[PDB]
Amino acid sequence: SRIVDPKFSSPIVNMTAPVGRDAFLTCVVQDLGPYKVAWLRVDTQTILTIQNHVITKNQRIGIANSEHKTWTMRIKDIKESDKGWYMCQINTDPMKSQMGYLDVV
Amino acid sequence: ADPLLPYFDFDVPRNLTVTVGQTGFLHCRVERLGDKDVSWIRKRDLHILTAGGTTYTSDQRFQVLRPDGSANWTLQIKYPQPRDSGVYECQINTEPKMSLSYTFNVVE
Ligand SMILES: *[C@@H]1O[C@H](CO[C@@H]2O[C@@H](C)[C@@H](O)[C@@H](O)[C@@H]2O)[C@@H](O[C@@H]2O[C@H](CO)[C@@H](O[C@@H]3O[C@H](CO)[C@@H](O)[C@H](O)[C@@H]3O)[C@H](O)[C@H]2NC(C)=O)[C@H](O)[C@H]1NC(C)=O
Ligand SMILES: *[C@@H]1O[C@H](CO[C@@H]2O[C@@H](C)[C@@H](O)[C@@H](O)[C@@H]2O)[C@@H](O[C@@H]2O[C@H](CO)[C@@H](O)[C@H](O)[C@H]2NC(C)=O)[C@H](O)[C@H]1NC(C)=O
Repeated sequence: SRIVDPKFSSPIVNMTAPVGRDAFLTCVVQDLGPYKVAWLRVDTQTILTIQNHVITKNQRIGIANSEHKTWTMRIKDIKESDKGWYMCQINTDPMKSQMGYLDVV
Repeated sequence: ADPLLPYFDFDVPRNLTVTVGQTGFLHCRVERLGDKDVSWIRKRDLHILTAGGTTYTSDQRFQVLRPDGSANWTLQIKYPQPRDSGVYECQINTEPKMSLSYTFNVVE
């Protein structure tokens, strides 16, 4: 094996959140090592976060991590336009991806 | 009113064909960048390639050539294979994003 072979610990859990509330999208990885975890909006193919840096200028978006295993993206003050698919990405070669859905009520 | 966002320079080639193994260059020129940042992504699988000065992908064939202060965000693709053919996007991290699509063809 490669001494570092990151993998997704679990699939992303779909989330439903009412308008104006906060939602959290969590991606759980194993053995991340020196690799980088990124969050993207699938519908608009927009880069949201990379590691602990928020890339989007959308100030409603933040990123937090616990032990480099849990990567939780938070979306403040949900708008109905936030509904859709979100992708969690690891910069392995080949890259790894999984998707979860944020539903807005 | 004028938001004074960045803007692309459209006077660049956007449909590029290289022979297999021949290095390819994708020219994205972004003016008035301000506090924004420019990224390259591979549209087929939504793979992040570069973000600002940093390279995200571990595929060492991808690098962004940009001198400090310049508007040129050239994506360099060394040793291309037919697998690399497809659409690549130069995106600006505005809300909502600004994007410019590029078609890259690798011929045998
Ligand atoms: C996560 O959620 C998505 C979307 O579902 C939406 O969010 C949930 C949290 C709930 O609140 C849902 O009420 C809400 O709509 C799921 O994706 C969806 O998958 C289904 C099939 O599993 C697709 O259903 C349709 O199936 C019929 C035939 O039965 C076809 O005719 C349709 O064309 C379509 O395929 C549905 O389109 C799809 N929705 C989206 C937006 O992609 C997803 O499965 C779920 N994931 C988990 C793990 O729960
Ligand atoms: C993008 O271009 C390709 C091919 O462009 C070739 O190279 C250019 C420099 C120019 O000289 C063109 O005339 C050349 O054809 C177009 O794709 C077709 O591609 C297939 C295989 O990929 C090839 O067999 C065909 O001959 C090409 N057809 C034509 C008319 O060139 C493609 O249509 C262009 N896409 C866009 C969006 O402009």
